[PDB]
Amino acid sequence: SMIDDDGYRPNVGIVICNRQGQVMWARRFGQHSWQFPQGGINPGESAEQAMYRELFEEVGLSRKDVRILASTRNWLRYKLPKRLVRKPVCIGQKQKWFLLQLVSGDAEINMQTSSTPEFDGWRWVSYWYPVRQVVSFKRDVYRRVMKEFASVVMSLAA
Ligand SMILES: [Mg+2]
Ligand SMILES: [Mg+2]
Repeated sequence: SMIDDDGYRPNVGIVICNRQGQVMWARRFGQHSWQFPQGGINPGESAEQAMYRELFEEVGLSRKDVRILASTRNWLRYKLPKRLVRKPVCIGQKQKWFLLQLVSGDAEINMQTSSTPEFDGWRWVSYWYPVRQVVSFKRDVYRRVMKEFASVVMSLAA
């Protein structure tokens, strides 16, 4: 997507949960680092539309396979380490986050449809596992996201 005048790229992130107090955790393509799905917002796209596009592209899912349970109100920002900053220059992402419950079967997820996948694949992890496990520069954002979505996911686990 197009970079704003502050160097931040508008971005959507996706936390997909089940009814067992678990969230979908995905392995970055060709790496041993893991994250939640995230993607850019195209010009003319709403955040929700961008979310469903990134859901289709890299998780293989339809609106019909999920239900939106929550979203974050404003932008959550992270800055890249100086080493990872590659005209115009992107220094980080400003993110809107969505909590989805997977209602279709696990077999509906397909992370291998792109010629260059974001992810190798995924597994279910315990709810709080992502906070300690994501790359450190995203940890502050992840902590806030997971805190905001906490009450909803724990209700399904009961
Ligand atoms: Mg992505
Ligand atoms: Mg993507």
